Amino acid sequence: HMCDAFVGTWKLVSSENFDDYMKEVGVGFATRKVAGMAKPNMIISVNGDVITIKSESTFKNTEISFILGQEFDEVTADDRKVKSTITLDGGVLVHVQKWDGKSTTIKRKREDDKLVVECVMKGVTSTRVYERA
Ligand SMILES: CC(C)n1c(S)nnc1COc1ccccc1Cl
Repeated sequence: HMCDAFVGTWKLVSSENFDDYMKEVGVGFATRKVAGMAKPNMIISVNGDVITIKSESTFKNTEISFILGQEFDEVTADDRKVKSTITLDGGVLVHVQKWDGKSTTIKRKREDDKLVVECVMKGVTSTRVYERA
């Protein structure tokens, strides 16, 4: 019942500073422009210890499945090959991605009826708000 309040189908309803986040991550111009248009569906489910997070959009479709605390390989939507570890910290899903000596952290939390995604790369934060689909 760990992540019960995350489970469901969510749709992006607002984004702030995502272009600057993508720049900081190293995403090139054309991907930033096309990716920035996308309004993804995020679909979160849990089966036993395994959490699955799917992102479906006109840009790319991605899927990760993982066990909390256990590192895995992830190919991001912008085609980075990263090593990811996701933990729960005080009710927040904390997702760290490591690649090429770099690191970014994505936090997912429930706030009111929203699922709020905070993406941080060094000094730059983007906030992406999702509501139930
Ligand atoms: C998990 C989080 C960062 N996210 C949310 S929220 N919506 N899409 C993404 C994946 O990241 C993307 C997507 C496209 C291009 C570049 C990146 Cl870095």
